[PDB]
Amino acid sequence: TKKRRNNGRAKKGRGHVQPIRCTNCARCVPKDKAIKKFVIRNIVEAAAVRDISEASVFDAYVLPKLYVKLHYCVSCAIHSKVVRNRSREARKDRTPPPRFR
Amino acid sequence: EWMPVTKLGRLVKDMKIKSLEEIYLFSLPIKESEIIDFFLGASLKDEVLKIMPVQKQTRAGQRTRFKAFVAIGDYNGHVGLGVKCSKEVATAIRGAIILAKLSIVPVRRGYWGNKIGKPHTVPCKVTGRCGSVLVRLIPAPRGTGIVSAPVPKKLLMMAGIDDCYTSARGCTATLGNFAKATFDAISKTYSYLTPDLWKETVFTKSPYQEFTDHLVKT
Amino acid sequence: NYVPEVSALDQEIIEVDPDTKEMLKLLDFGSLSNLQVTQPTVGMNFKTPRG
Amino acid sequence: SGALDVLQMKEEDVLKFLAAGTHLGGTNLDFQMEQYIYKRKSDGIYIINLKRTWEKLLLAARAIVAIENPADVSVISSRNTGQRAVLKFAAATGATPIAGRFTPGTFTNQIQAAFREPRLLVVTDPRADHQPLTEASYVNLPTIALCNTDSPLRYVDIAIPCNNKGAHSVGLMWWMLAREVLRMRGTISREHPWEVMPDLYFYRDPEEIEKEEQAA
Amino acid sequence: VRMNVLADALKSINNAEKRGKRQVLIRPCSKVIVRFLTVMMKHGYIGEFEIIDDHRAGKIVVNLTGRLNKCGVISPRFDVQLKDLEKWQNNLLPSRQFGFIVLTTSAGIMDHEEARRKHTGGKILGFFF
Amino acid sequence: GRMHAPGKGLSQSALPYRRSVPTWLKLTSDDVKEQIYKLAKKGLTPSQIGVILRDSHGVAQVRFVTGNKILRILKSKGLAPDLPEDLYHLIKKAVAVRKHLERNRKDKDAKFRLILIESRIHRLARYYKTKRVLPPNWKYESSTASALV
Amino acid sequence: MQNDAGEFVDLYVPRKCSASNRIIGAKDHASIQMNVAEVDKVTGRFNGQFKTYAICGAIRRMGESDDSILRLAKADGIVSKNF
RNA sequence: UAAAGUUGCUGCAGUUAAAAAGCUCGUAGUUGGAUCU
RNA sequence: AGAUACCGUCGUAGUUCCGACCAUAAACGAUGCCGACCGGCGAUGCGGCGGCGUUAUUCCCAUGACCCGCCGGGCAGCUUCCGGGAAACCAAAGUCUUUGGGUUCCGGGGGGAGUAUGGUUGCAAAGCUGAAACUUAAAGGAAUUGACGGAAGAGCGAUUUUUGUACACACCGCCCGU
Ligand SMILES: [Mg+2]
Ligand SMILES: [Mg+2]
Ligand SMILES: [Mg+2]
Ligand SMILES: [Mg+2]
Ligand SMILES: [Mg+2]
Ligand SMILES: [Mg+2]
Ligand SMILES: [Mg+2]
Ligand SMILES: [Mg+2]
Ligand SMILES: [Mg+2]
Ligand SMILES: [Mg+2]
Ligand SMILES: [Mg+2]
Ligand SMILES: [Mg+2]
Ligand SMILES: [Mg+2]
Ligand SMILES: [Mg+2]
Ligand SMILES: [Mg+2]
Ligand SMILES: [Mg+2]
Ligand SMILES: [Mg+2]
Ligand SMILES: [Mg+2]
Ligand SMILES: [Mg+2]
Ligand SMILES: [Mg+2]
Ligand SMILES: [Mg+2]
Ligand SMILES: [Mg+2]
Ligand SMILES: [Mg+2]
Ligand SMILES: [Mg+2]
Ligand SMILES: [Mg+2]
Ligand SMILES: [Mg+2]
Ligand SMILES: [Mg+2]
Ligand SMILES: [Mg+2]
Ligand SMILES: [Mg+2]
Ligand SMILES: [Zn+2]
Repeated sequence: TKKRRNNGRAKKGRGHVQPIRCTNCARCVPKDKAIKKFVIRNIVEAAAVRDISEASVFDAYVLPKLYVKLHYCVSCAIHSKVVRNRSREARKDRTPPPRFR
Repeated sequence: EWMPVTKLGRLVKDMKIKSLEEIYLFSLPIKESEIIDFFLGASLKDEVLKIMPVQKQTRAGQRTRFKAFVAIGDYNGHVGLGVKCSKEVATAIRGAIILAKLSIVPVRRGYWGNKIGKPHTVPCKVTGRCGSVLVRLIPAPRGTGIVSAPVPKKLLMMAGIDDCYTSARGCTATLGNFAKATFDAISKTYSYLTPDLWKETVFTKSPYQEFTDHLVKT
Repeated sequence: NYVPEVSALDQEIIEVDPDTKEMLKLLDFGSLSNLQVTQPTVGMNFKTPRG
Repeated sequence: SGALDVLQMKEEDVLKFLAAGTHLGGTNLDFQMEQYIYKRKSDGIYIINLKRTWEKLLLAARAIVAIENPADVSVISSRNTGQRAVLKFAAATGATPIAGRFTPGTFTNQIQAAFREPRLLVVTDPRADHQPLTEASYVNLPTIALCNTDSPLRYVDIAIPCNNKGAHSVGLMWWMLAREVLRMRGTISREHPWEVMPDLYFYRDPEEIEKEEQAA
Repeated sequence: VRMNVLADALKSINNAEKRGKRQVLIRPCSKVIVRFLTVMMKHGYIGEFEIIDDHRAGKIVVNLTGRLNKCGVISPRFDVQLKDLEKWQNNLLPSRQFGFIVLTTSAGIMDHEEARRKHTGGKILGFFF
Repeated sequence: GRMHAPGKGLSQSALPYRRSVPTWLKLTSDDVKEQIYKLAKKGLTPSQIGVILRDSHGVAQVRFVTGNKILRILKSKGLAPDLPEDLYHLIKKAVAVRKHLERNRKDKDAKFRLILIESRIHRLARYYKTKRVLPPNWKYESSTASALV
Repeated sequence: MQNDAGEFVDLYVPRKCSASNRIIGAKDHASIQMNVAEVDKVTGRFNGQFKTYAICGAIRRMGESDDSILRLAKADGIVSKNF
């Protein structure tokens, strides 16, 4: 019984895809199958923003951002709840979740 | 006492439709069981083919229901089949009889060789499918009889076929699928375009269109 | 059953595109005086930007 | 119109169509709605041939008139834009209107209160009145639809290529269909314009109702 | 590669007949195909057809009447004696009241009944009913 | 599809229905034949001759004008190569691949392509032996191939 | 249809689709029998005569009943030739 | 022996029930486009 | 409890390159290749063709970047009562009792067993070909309702919070090897 038409990966018209290492557990997982996440955040948190803006020597100094690319295997993605199981009909929907308010 | 709830029933009760072939010509669905009783009447005989217990697993235990298979026919060109599931056997049998006489189709009968007298066999080879079951009917010479399994033979006799050869493939131990496949094969006899049906069709007034003024009154 | 005094369809001038005028002409209706031909939009950009 | 001069389209009808925008379609085209289209202009809008629209409307009127009992025709609208037009058409012609929701099993479940056995069905939109269309296939019911450039034609027998998005266009189409049916019946005449104007069939849009309420 | 032309033509005709089409285009043409279509048309199964003549192998446009249930080819072309014809009739035809087997004999391309009348055998090409 | 590739392309030429020489063409059959002879003496294969005639002199099809094909005209005149041009090109390509491969021992793809090319050469040589264009002792050998072309 | 004596032996003669010539069976509930009215060429009113078409459910499911009805009406002269 | 369309030429199967060679080339074998009254 | 495991510290062959062997993978789309026909829709990669209009090459064509289409091969996607199928699903897994386009390999209830033996290849490990005696009434596929979890009108038919199941005497289950 096939669960998915694409076999859970994004490989089409090619034979081999080089593996990467899970950020959490360092497992080898093919790059097309891995769960990718691009994280752009602030170096300083919300309270730290107000605590730092007063102690800075510059005027309206913009705090730098952190850019990180994260790769997860299926087990770590499910365990960390960045990915959840869906219904048989809801599996097909591949629209990203509505994070934009 | 019968009080029809549809236009067709009101027309039939008021003696506006002469035969069931008038209904069959326009492919009008039949929703009232009393129409078939009105037309075919006493010539209909039915037989229970199988009583099948089915079970649904629940928290307290299995829940059992009984499914009845009933075949009906007048042995003179019409045949029907019905399946009904209920808590009691008698209720399931009554429902199956009603559902079987609701879905009654006419049967076309032909000749094997020289066309002398009344038709006795199927017009040509006809195949019916249900699940994995495939049933094939082949014309047979006069006096041959029905060469088939016990289950198809009852339906073929009720349809009015005298002679026929039969082939079957698939899991025929499934009595419901075995009966439905041969019922489908029988039903396909009037839907086959033979060269003697090539004439252009002359249309006629529909019973709804013909008796609209009488329907407005009632 | 509210009815206005005048029809909203009644217009002294109705604007049409040249293609609509040609379609009317093919049906021998190019003599209408209420028609006014408007310049079509120069740029053909009617699709949502894929992304 | 079998090329008869009496049944030809007049200038006033063309002006009404142009004002209502019935000749304007969508950006998408159905592959079975392509014989009624004329040409795709810039901005992707498809233009509808009004002569074929008139021919289809006349064919639909001929189909409707052929039914003896006028009450055997059912006219159904689900969107709010067509409800008033359908009610006015039923009042002027004698058909049976279904405005708002269509209850499943109306044509099939014979023990329901609203069970009906119409001989003809007219709908405002195949994509919005799909439920009445589907139940027609169960009881041998012919169907007439007011289709658009992108509209499925399954179970649709007579398709009238109009614009069914705007309220003005829908009201005008229903008004013209009623007028043609009445003129073919031999009730009103073709020598003088009809007494009722096509604005009675338009959608009220309660914003317009509030605006007119405070006019005086 | 394409190794049988009559097979492709008959398969195309059958597929177009199932879909309710009014006309079929079959290419390439062949005089065997023309003879087969003539045999079919004499009995009223297809109707008139027109041969489009390009300078390479031709094409045919065939009108359809809706009377064709099945047209098929037999491969390989088996030799049929006049005493073995009834077995092929039983195997391939739906009834004894209609249907035809098409044979190529030394007299020409004909149906099985015409081959019985002329008392000759041949090779089976196909059937239609 | 291709004999030795999975590709299934459809690109080719489509000759017009009419076989009559166009009115504007002023050339006669003899002038076309003289042009063909001069081009052959210059050292051009029939394919190149046809390309040149099509591009420059407005000769769409020599067989339509002169009634004969380029190779048959050359054979009648006697200016025809000993072995056919397509086989010559196949052998030349095989020689080029074999010369490359001797300096690059680890190029397995070159070995695969050389096998394919030599298979095509064997097919064409057998066909030409069947038609007696080649003597029934002609053999393609890798050592002899350089001298052959 | 009939025996050697010529007597017709059938329950009924089914009607065929006007579009595809297929037989419309007794349980084909998606089939339609539609009438199109005829008008007088002088006045344009309802003559009282009509033309009957029958379409099977297979064509209707294909979405081809619109074109078939249009062509049938054109052939009978109901629809203008310059449609 | 039939039942066995469970040896299938008529007439079986090969995604998940038993099953298509890891891939390509290639001799023998099998098969082979129109056209001549 | 016990760890000869999972966890952590080191660490030998190996992991890297050259030359000779080995020919095995869930080497998978678990789906042989060639050819024909049979529904729509929107994208995408390569080549070509046509066409308003924005940009760069200071001007001009012309060539690049966009925009709107058409054709031909290619990797795929959505939809459909085309038709199939036990179903899951498949525009091929369709055009099959209305059974024949060409051709190659290959299966015949579950174990014994890919084991013994013979042959052959290899330095070895092993690769290819490949049984029988005997034993057994089922093993197995798809889907449904329950029970568990150290998880969050429509269907042939049973039948009509999500999810997994080899459980159904229903985890107090079933089951593997000494
Ligand atoms: Mg791999
Ligand atoms: Mg993934
Ligand atoms: Mg059994
Ligand atoms: Mg090859
Ligand atoms: Mg090329
Ligand atoms: Mg035996
Ligand atoms: Mg047998
Ligand atoms: Mg057989
Ligand atoms: Mg088997
Ligand atoms: Mg397997
Ligand atoms: Mg493979
Ligand atoms: Mg060979
Ligand atoms: Mg030949
Ligand atoms: Mg360790
Ligand atoms: Mg370490
Ligand atoms: Mg292996
Ligand atoms: Mg894989
Ligand atoms: Mg495999
Ligand atoms: Mg493309
Ligand atoms: Mg590319
Ligand atoms: Mg391009
Ligand atoms: Mg077969
Ligand atoms: Mg075994
Ligand atoms: Mg055993
Ligand atoms: Mg029920
Ligand atoms: Mg049911
Ligand atoms: Mg699991
Ligand atoms: Mg699983
Ligand atoms: Mg379960
Ligand atoms: Zn991980």
